[PDB]
Amino acid sequence: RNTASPVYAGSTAESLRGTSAGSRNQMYRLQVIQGAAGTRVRRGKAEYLVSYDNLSAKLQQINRQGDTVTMISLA
Amino acid sequence: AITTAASRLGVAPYNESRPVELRPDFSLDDAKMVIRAVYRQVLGNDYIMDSERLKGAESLLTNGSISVREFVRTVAKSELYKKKFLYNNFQTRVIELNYKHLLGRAPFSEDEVIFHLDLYENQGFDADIDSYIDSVEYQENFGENIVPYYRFNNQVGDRTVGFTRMFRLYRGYANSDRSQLERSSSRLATELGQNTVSAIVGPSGSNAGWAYRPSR
Amino acid sequence: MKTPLTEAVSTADSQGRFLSSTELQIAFGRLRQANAGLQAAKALTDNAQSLVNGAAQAVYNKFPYTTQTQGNNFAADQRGKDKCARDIGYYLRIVTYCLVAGGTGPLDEYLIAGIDEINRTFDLSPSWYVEALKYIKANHGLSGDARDEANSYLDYAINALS
Amino acid sequence: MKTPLTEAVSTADSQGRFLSSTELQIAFGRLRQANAGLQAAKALTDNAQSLVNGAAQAVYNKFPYTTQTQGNNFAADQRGKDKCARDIGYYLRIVTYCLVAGGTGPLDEYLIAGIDEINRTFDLSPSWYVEALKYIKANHGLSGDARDEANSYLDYAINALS
Amino acid sequence: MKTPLTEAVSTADSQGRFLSSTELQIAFGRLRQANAGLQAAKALTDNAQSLVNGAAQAVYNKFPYTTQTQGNNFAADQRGKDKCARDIGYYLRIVTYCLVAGGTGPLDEYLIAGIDEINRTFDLSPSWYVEALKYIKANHGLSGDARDEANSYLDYAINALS
Amino acid sequence: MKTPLTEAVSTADSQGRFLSSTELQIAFGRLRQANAGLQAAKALTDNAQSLVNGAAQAVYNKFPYTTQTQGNNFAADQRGKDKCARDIGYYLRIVTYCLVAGGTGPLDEYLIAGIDEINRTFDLSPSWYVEALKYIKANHGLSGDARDEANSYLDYAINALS
Amino acid sequence: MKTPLTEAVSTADSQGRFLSSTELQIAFGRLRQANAGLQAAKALTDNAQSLVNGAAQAVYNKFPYTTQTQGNNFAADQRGKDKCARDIGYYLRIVTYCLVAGGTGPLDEYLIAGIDEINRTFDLSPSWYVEALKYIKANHGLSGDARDEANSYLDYAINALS
Amino acid sequence: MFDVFTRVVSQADARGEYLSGSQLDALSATVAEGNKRIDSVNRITGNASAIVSNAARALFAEQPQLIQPGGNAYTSRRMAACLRDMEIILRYVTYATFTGDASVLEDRCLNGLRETYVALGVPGASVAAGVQKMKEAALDIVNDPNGITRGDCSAIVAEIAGYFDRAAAAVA
Amino acid sequence: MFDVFTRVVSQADARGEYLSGSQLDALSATVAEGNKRIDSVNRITGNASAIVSNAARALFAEQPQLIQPGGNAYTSRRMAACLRDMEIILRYVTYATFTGDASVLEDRCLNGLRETYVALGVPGASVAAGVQKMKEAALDIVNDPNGITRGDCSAIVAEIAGYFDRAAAAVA
Amino acid sequence: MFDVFTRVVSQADARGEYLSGSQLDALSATVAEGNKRIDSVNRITGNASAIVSNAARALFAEQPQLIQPGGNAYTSRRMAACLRDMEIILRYVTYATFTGDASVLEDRCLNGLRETYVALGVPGASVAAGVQKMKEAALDIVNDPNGITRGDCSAIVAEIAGYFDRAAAAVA
Ligand SMILES: *[C@@H](C)[C@H]1/C(=C/c2[nH]c(/C=C3N=C(/C=C4\NC(=O)C(CC)=C4C)C(C)=C\3CCC(=O)O)c(CCC(=O)O)c2C)NC(=O)[C@@H]1C
Ligand SMILES: *[C@@H](C)[C@H]1/C(=C/c2[nH]c(/C=C3N=C(/C=C4\NC(=O)C(CC)=C4C)C(C)=C\3CCC(=O)O)c(CCC(=O)O)c2C)NC(=O)[C@@H]1C
Ligand SMILES: *[C@@H](C)[C@H]1/C(=C/c2[nH]c(/C=C3N=C(/C=C4\NC(=O)C(CC)=C4C)C(C)=C\3CCC(=O)O)c(CCC(=O)O)c2C)NC(=O)[C@@H]1C
Ligand SMILES: *[C@H](C)[C@H]1/C(=C/c2[nH]c(/C=C3N=C(/C=C4\NC(=O)C(CC)=C4C)C(C)=C\3CCC(=O)O)c(CCC(=O)O)c2C)NC(=O)[C@@H]1C
Ligand SMILES: *[C@H](C)[C@H]1/C(=C/c2[nH]c(/C=C3N=C(/C=C4\NC(=O)C(CC)=C4C)C(C)=C\3CCC(=O)O)c(CCC(=O)O)c2C)NC(=O)[C@@H]1C
Ligand SMILES: *[C@H](C)[C@H]1/C(=C/c2[nH]c(/C=C3N=C(/C=C4\NC(=O)C(CC)=C4C)C(C)=C\3CCC(=O)O)c(CCC(=O)O)c2C)NC(=O)[C@@H]1C
Ligand SMILES: *[C@H](C)[C@H]1/C(=C/c2[nH]c(/C=C3N=C(/C=C4\NC(=O)C(CC)=C4C)C(C)=C\3CCC(=O)O)c(CCC(=O)O)c2C)NC(=O)[C@@H]1C
Ligand SMILES: *[C@H](C)[C@H]1/C(=C/c2[nH]c(/C=C3N=C(/C=C4\NC(=O)C(CC)=C4C)C(C)=C\3CCC(=O)O)c(CCC(=O)O)c2C)NC(=O)[C@@H]1C
Ligand SMILES: *[C@H](C)[C@H]1/C(=C/c2[nH]c(/C=C3N=C(/C=C4\NC(=O)C(CC)=C4C)C(C)=C\3CCC(=O)O)c(CCC(=O)O)c2C)NC(=O)[C@@H]1C
Ligand SMILES: *[C@H](C)[C@H]1/C(=C/c2[nH]c(/C=C3N=C(/C=C4\NC(=O)C(CC)=C4C)C(C)=C\3CCC(=O)O)c(CCC(=O)O)c2C)NC(=O)[C@@H]1C
Repeated sequence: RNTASPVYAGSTAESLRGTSAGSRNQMYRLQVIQGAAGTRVRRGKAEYLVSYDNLSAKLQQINRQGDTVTMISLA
Repeated sequence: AITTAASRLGVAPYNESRPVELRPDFSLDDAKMVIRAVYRQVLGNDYIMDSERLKGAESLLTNGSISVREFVRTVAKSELYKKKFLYNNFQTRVIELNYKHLLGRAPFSEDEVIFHLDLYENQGFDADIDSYIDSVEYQENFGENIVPYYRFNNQVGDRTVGFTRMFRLYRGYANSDRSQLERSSSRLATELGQNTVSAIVGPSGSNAGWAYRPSR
Repeated sequence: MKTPLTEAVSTADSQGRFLSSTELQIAFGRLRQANAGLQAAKALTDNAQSLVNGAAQAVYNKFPYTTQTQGNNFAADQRGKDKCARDIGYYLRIVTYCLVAGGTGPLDEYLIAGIDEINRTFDLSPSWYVEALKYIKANHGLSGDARDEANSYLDYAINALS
Repeated sequence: MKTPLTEAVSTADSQGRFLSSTELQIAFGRLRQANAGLQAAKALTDNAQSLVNGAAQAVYNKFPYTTQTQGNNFAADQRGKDKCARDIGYYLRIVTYCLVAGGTGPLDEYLIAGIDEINRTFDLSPSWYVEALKYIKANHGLSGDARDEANSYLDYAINALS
Repeated sequence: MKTPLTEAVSTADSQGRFLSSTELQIAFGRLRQANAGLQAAKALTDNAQSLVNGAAQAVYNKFPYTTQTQGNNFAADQRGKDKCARDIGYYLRIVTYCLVAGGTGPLDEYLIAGIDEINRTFDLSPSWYVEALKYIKANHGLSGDARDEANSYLDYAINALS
Repeated sequence: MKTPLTEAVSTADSQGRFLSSTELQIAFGRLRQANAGLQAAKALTDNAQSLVNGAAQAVYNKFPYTTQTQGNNFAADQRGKDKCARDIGYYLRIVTYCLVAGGTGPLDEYLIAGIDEINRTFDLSPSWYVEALKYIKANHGLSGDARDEANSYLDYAINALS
Repeated sequence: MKTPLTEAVSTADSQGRFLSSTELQIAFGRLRQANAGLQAAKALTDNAQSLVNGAAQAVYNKFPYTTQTQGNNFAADQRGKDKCARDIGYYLRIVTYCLVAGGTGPLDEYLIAGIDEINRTFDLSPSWYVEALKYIKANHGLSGDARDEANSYLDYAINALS
Repeated sequence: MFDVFTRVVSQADARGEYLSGSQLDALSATVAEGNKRIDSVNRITGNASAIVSNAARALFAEQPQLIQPGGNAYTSRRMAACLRDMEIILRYVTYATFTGDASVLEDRCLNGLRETYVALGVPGASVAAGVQKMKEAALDIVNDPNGITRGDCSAIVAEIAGYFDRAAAAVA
Repeated sequence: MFDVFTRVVSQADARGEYLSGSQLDALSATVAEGNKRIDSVNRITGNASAIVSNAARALFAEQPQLIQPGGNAYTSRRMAACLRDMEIILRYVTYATFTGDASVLEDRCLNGLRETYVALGVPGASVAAGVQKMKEAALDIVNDPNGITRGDCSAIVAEIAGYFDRAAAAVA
Repeated sequence: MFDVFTRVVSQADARGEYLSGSQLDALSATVAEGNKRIDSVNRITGNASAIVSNAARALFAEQPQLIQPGGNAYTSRRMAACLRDMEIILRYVTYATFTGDASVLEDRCLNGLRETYVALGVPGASVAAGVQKMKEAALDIVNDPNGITRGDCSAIVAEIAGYFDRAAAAVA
């Protein structure tokens, strides 16, 4: 489709944890393609940062809405 | 909607407000409005002192490191929230407060008390908080980027008992959840157990009989 | 409020758990500390009038304009002097509570929460109180664990003011 | 930034609405005000050095200890005096931005947000800057709408510091 | 309601702020507008019966089936004609409220919100009311600011229906 | 797409449950209906041109102004008649999908969602399509379960339009 | 309770929807199953005493320690045997409710929810009840749809225990 | 919520008893009426918009105070809310008809509705009049002998009338 | 929330009437006083911190029981909350002055406030005294003849006094 | 999510065509096999716990590294998460069998599952081996000729094997 993607190589994948990264202090970055099939959708491509404890719940949320997961990595 | 009785019931200010949304590429003022909106909603309009502010969570929210929902989850799991609403309350009162703060509505049925009481007892407070925020109801109303707000108006999936119980938990604009006549007592323990409701008593100022409360 | 016993039960209660060896260890830490804290509270209480009066005079010496300048926020008259000695007494008394409770809880609840708004609204300099707290640190005469815990609360208040 | 045009659009955007007669009236209000703000900004800009130096001396006169007391937070040396003149220059300059913008947005974004932490951290007294702002009000020489708007921002800063 | 004064206060309240020069400018914009709005409201009111009757006949001329077709939603009988004149009177009356208020608030709260449900449920064509509104635009005889504000509300209603 | 099979799985998935006897009964319900639905789709498909043309003429007869009035939203020229016949074909075709799917899902996702904005934007009367659907109901010639399911979807469309 | 009819309304209500052909098909599925379920419930009820005692003896045969080992959780005495026959009777009775209800609802709400904590708390092996349920499956004598639905509920209980 | 089957089950579990032969036979008779029950739901649903709009028109004609300025059904917001309420009540009546039990209607719709309308100033008696008008139209629709296998639906119609009566009683 | 214009509109709509010539003329007179109204709002806002702090100092001087140990204004948190209350009430009074209608005060500031103070044990009579002190300072500030185009502001001052009296009455 | 019916509908709508006689006949053949489809779903579901546990035991027997200390399935929570994942995959395979379309499995289970396991360090090749073990057990259960009307279930068995194959390929 003649487009680019963000670069998450080396340490560029890292994101700040603080006290918001759950019990394991790990963040997961979910890149998705989404549309409006609920709240208004503002962007066709979105990123979500969720802790390990909420990673399962987030996948079902993305799944229930019919949105596509393009990449998941540790942040 | 609520038009004629809106001011009498304390709903008129919320009729005049719009959901607070954090758009992509948000500005500085956008982040501040979210933080103010989250603190007012999630902490039940209690005054928040500078020493009590979650400066780290505010920083991550401002930076885009956490979304609005994750900021709400961080506030709800904080020691500030637990001090205000957990450590000094019956868990049914805690469940009442969680529904108002995080879902903007009152509990509908005893089944909700059963679910969240067991979830807290088996998995702990943090697990219970996740259940509200990761719920389908939270997803459909607020999603990732909108601060929770009171849902006074009728929506799909509502029950009428929810409307009457909202004014058991909401007691006016110039008021906080920790500054109501019933104080720490559960407002809906009896109503949920018996599946009963009570006549709506509006807030003080606009209603002379605002203080009516039944006895044991 | 933040004390070892309250924090221990607050953690277990948040987790919906019985108390475990972790919480029992917290209690043992409290017991190791408690007697020294009670000794410090007694020593500060018996010496409170001298510490408060000396602390107020130390502030006046370091900031002589406070006793020379007219204004509701200054101690040029007996009214302001009485307010000042009252405030320093509040710090000293609430510090003794921290020693009894074994934590900053009393300071957090009774004094520090909202102190910034008070000092701004009434045009009170936090530097004045920092000087008073430093005087109490240098003059309470405690030693050992009593000194360490007492100075931790005095420095805790100083840091909150700075 | 709080300005009449930005708030008009942001409120409409939050409602998902085209602009209506309400927002156009906001624009007319800005247009009635804008020239007075620009002239006020010009007058303050042209007189900036006299106002800043006069304001700094007003502070030193009202609080003589600032020029007599050693310390990083005081103006007993040229280092401290230069910092103080710089700070007062920041207040005046950002006030002219508010006159240009038609609102407190420049003051809110550039100066007021976080000022309490800075003054607490660096032991700077808000009363010093209040005195500097009061001098600027008493000496900018504006009249009419220019005076009223300029004083609203100077009083806005004073209230933020108090 | 969406009016300059109420929205100015509600926005400031949401931000927890006192009214500033931004909100004062909004008030000045309202004051610049109000007399023309009140004059426009008077002119529409004095001519209401002619405008309503003229608007109704314009609809009947443009859509003759509404006067020849049997049905609850049509004006083939005096019942339907009376319902139609009443409805157009509601549009005109609420438009005069918008001129008095200086915003779309009265139209939003009394008429526009839920109008789509009404027209769908009772099988009323929005095109009918668009024609009535266009007639009123062409015949109210206003000029200047009065014309512009009045037409903005009439066009606001037309856009909502289309 | 709302169908008995997808709704059965969605409900189970929302509960994190395997499919139980409840969902197997839903499948048996689908299998009871499926052949009648497939028969109905074939009968409507084989008769589609006659139904669309007859339905279009029914609308023109009931609403003669749609064939006499100039305008992009009317069928006074061949362009609009082709647009109208196309639209009615869309309704009939998507109804046959509902019969194939055994639910309103194809109507919900392809036609109903957004129809209100389309009709308002392009000034199309829902009453036109209601008449077209009523003609198809009166003329598809089905019976038994085929009729009842087909009429449910046609009535579903009519209710959505009113 | 989870049944086809309650699930159909629950899904429709959550969508704010009138019941459509999808939910009607769910009802037809229930009606297809209902008579076979009622016959199965009758057959199990009439044979219940033999099934319960036979199942209990099957458990005792497979796990002879249950009838030889002293303890509150075992069936070495008449007390424990009575508890065991009671529990097996509860399983069988609630299964008949599922056949009546046409879903796992009665099992979910009366038996399955909380069974894990009970078995852990009172030191009861889930394997004991699995064997009892297997005996009932092999001995209820049902055939056809009655057999398939009943075995689905017995298997559902077995799966919950394993 | 309960349906016709699970209502009897719940009462049986509370007594710790298997369903009796008479209870099972009664539920079999309910199954034998299932097609008529499904037709009744289908017919009301298929005419839902007409039932609500005709009832609303009849109500406002008989009670013109509701729609005059200052009336509780005056303005588009309130009129839209009013029409919505009628559709909601009708929707839950069909739910109860579908399940053969009033619990879904009572639990989710009627419980608290009197208190809601009193708080809002909605005239509950007028709602009851509107519900009654929907009842007559719906029952006529259910009873229409055209285009359906002929038989006796008096029992189903009586049950539906009961649910409408529950709704009318609850609002006032 | 209403302003001075929409208050009249709402009453007119509930009657289904156009505003009369007298009502439009009355609103025209309100517009003629608009500059005085804006000035009063500006003057109170520009002195908000002084009005709050001076009133608070006077209240605690006359009621030392509020700030002694055990008093409701003792401890920094309660004291800060008390100062916030005074600022909030003053802020909403300026809103009412700006809009020309008390609704913003009634709908938001005073809505549930008595419940808050009764629940917390805040002495409402003492809040009323503090509000009275702010009123005295505010009216003097509004009336200051210096540095402003001279004219009669008695009408706006009387209106502002009423908003202060409303707030004081709502708490005690 | 699509089922066997809506899959054909969606393709037809994209071309703006009615389903052809051949397509309708194909769906009629699908309807004729529905009872076998329901039996296959019922049999897999009725043995779900056994299928998962037997597959898990077999997997750890051939891949003991998974359960040795430091292995990805070592510790109770990781083992529980692994058994959970196996049950999830089996559940969504039954969903696909029930609907006759793989969309539910692909959209709601396999969507991003390969990347999730990579990010977590879960060995996907071992997940695939476990899924294959569940596959062979499930197909024998579906194919069991005892206690069922005799007939040819080869087509449904092939379809179910396809869904298991999709799950195994997606993870690894
Ligand atoms: C009672 C309130 C006091 C008082 C007021 C008063 N003001 C005016 C006139 C004006 N005041 C303003 C105000 C502003 N101009 C600005 O640019 C801003 C800043 C954003 C403000 C607040 C304006 C625009 C006018 C009109 C022009 C003028 O300067 O006169 C009057 C005169 C009558 C009038 O309504 O115009 C009065 C009476 N006067 C007193 O004596 C009271 C103490
Ligand atoms: C009172 C309600 C009226 C009435 C009803 C009635 N219906 C039947 C029989 C059937 N009705 C249906 C219904 C449907 N078939 C479908 O495919 C669908 C669409 C999803 C529906 C709603 C069915 C399946 C039957 C059975 C077969 C048949 O066509 O007859 C009867 C006959 C008795 C029975 O219970 O079967 C009756 C009485 N009849 C009237 O006269 C009332 C006005
Ligand atoms: C491959 C899957 C195996 C197989 C299946 C098979 N089944 C039938 C027929 C039926 N199966 C059912 C199923 C149920 N009845 C119920 O009440 C329930 C419980 C909710 C279920 C799951 C039904 C209704 C039938 C029809 C009646 C009958 O028993 O025959 C067939 C026959 C063909 C058909 O499609 O009807 C087949 C082939 N048979 C095998 O040999 C495989 C091992
Ligand atoms: C119409 C015949 C009459 C009428 C109705 C009317 N109702 C309201 C407002 C509400 N109605 C409800 C009721 C429900 N909400 C639910 O979720 C359900 C159960 C699922 C029911 C039955 C509620 C809660 C409200 C308030 C919240 C909201 O409207 O969203 C109004 C508007 C009231 C107002 O605007 O103040 C009206 C007009 N009024 C009449 O005069 C008729 C007799
Ligand atoms: C056991 C000895 C007796 C008994 C108990 C019983 N309790 C309930 C239900 C509830 N129990 C509670 C209790 C608490 N909630 C809290 O927040 C706290 C402190 C943290 C406590 C102690 C609550 C709120 C409920 C309601 C929700 C729930 O059902 O779990 C039941 C169930 C009653 C019912 O389902 O209707 C029972 C059985 N019952 C006995 O017979 C024993 C004497
Ligand atoms: C002493 C170092 C200097 C000084 C003191 C001074 N303080 C005030 C007024 C107040 N002081 C406080 C502080 C507290 N109140 C509490 O409850 C507690 C926590 C338990 C504290 C620390 C407060 C709240 C006030 C304002 C209310 C009151 O007066 O009680 C004054 C008077 C200020 C005024 O404008 O009235 C003074 C003079 N001033 C100096 O110059 C000393 C060096
Ligand atoms: C006139 C252009 C055409 C026309 C009108 C017509 N309208 C109705 C019925 C209603 N009109 C309204 C509209 C409003 N009610 C309000 O409160 C407001 C907001 C303030 C508006 C705009 C409503 C709600 C109704 C329905 C209820 C009622 O009758 O009041 C009818 C009758 C429809 C019916 O079925 O009874 C008619 C005839 N019809 C034409 O043909 C004209 C071209
Ligand atoms: C000061 C003159 C007096 C005083 C005040 C006091 N108030 C509180 C607590 C609260 N005050 C409010 C009021 C508002 N909150 C709002 O959002 C609004 C505007 C819409 C108003 C008017 C509320 C809600 C509270 C409770 C929330 C909170 O966090 O405090 C206190 C604190 C009491 C306590 O126990 O902490 C105090 C001290 N007290 C006096 O003695 C003076 C007479
Ligand atoms: C010993 C008291 C009795 C006994 C044991 C037994 N256990 C298994 C299998 C497993 N045991 C575990 C337990 C753990 N795995 C862990 O990682 C940890 C936490 C660090 C624990 C406690 C697990 C997970 C299994 C299954 C997987 C595996 O095989 O490792 C078996 C075999 C069960 C089977 O079906 O293969 C047995 C025999 N059995 C007795 O009879 C003893 C009295
Ligand atoms: C078992 C055969 C293998 C294995 C599994 C394993 N998985 C995890 C963790 C997760 N698995 C998932 C997958 C899903 N979650 C869902 O909700 C669904 C459907 C949408 C799927 C497919 C997820 C999201 C996680 C992480 C979050 C969570 O566990 O809730 C683990 C634990 C990993 C860890 O402890 O960090 C394990 C052990 N591991 C093996 O070695 C086997 C080959």
